[PDB]
Amino acid sequence: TRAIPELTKLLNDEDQVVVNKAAVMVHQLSKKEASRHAIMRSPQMVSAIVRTMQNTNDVETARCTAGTLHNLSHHREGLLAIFKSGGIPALVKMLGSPVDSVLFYAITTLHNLLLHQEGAKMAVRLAGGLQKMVALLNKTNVKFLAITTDCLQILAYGNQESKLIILASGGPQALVNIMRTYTYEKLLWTTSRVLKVLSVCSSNKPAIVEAGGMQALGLHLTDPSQRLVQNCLWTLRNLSDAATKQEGMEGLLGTLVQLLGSDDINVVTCAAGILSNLTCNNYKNKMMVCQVGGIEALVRTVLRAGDREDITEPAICALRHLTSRHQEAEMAQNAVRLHYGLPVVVKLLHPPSHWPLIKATVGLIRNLALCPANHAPLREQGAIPRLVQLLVRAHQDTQRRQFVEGVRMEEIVEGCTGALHILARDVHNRIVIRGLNTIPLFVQLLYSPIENIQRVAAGVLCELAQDKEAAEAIEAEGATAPLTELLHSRNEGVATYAAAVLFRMSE
Amino acid sequence: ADTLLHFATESTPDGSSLSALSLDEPFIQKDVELRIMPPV
Repeated sequence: TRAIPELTKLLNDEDQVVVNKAAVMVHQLSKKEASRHAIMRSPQMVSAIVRTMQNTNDVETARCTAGTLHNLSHHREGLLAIFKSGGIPALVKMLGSPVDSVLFYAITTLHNLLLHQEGAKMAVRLAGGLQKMVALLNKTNVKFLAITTDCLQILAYGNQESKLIILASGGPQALVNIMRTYTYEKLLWTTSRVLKVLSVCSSNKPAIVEAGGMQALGLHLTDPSQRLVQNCLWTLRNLSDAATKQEGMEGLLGTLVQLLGSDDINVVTCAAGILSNLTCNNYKNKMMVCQVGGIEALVRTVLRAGDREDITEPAICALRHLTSRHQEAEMAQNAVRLHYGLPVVVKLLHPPSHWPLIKATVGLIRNLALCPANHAPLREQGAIPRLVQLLVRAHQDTQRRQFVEGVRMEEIVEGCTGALHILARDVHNRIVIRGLNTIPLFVQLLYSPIENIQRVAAGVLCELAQDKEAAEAIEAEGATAPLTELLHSRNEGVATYAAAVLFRMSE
Repeated sequence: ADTLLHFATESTPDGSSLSALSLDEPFIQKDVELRIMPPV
């Protein structure tokens, strides 16, 4: 009723000299508690502060006004006043200020609003705050960058449109540069959090990966800050499925294999997940992983994981990738046995294991079975019976009809038959397989419409048919009719195996 | 062929706050409620 009303009138004065002088006193009063609260309680005052800030051409006035809002932003009533008085649009404009002071007041004020004022997120987005904040990432004050990147994290979290705007603005590039450039923990952390939120968007992934984000994030994997390390891993894992074709992952792969020995569950989980994706169809990555003891490191991880399928599934998939299609694939198949992985691998075929893990494990065993030295061990561990069980159970759900556990029982069918197909290259294994009354099922599978099933069914039958007894049993099971038809399949494998079974049955 | 595992973890386990900017202003304590209540 004394200073406030008067200063308010002065702020709205037509003469700038009077305005500027008022801005200084107002700012001064905002530094004292009693008068700060008085200012935030005057709608007309706050409104005059905001208008003056976004209209004045006096750097000193712009500093005192922004400084005033900054001081008011420490209280709920201040934050509310700023919000209701068109504060957001004004503050966003100030982010274009060439003055550091003004810029710092503005970003701090906006940050406080985004953190504690409901409705601020939308307002900032609406005012085009995302674009300016991203444009400010080329500044060099690390504390400033930390607050700015934190604003982006708040605005992008769970909001797809904000994520795309950050992308269109050149966000990925700028954020990766931060990771590759500074050492200030708080900035690296907040920045890794923005990249994490952006890595969830399938459209942001390419931009981040091409900018060298995998390497930039890889750089901090051994930092003392656990929150920094973990956020980099979450991000790297989200990106991994989009970086399977990237060159130069050798350094990262070494670190990742080392991280598999971490005591931190979240670290190991991400290390395994990233490794599985990076070893997907990339012979170079597979070789590098084998080179640094990846096989042993993964076997140890699986054993340590126990029933934690978040770890075993990606670790088992990695091992599956590593035991196939590359120079060291066979040595890898052999090494799994040497590092005592066969027992646990077979164990994973049983409960509490869920289908996703079951499918990956069957795949790995199919690969391991390619190494003759694993035949006896796998048999000794009870692989065959269980593989048959999964096949029977899976085959039934197929005919009695889709995704179960997120897995199609048709995949289990050819996966198990495919595994039994290879294990059947061993005499003793053939005795066990036939001893389980499987032939009738295999012959049945020849009628499947899925060529892959046909092929693996014809395959096991062919291996089995090398023994006279089994051959006559197959023949006696009525395999001749279906095989004669598959003999004419345009599928090389189907026709070849089919002819082979027929030939064997007539020796 | 090898298969990809599609990860998209955005919300991360919650588990020193950001250091204030260097400005010529008196330190001001933020409303108690703004420090005991999570972000909006």
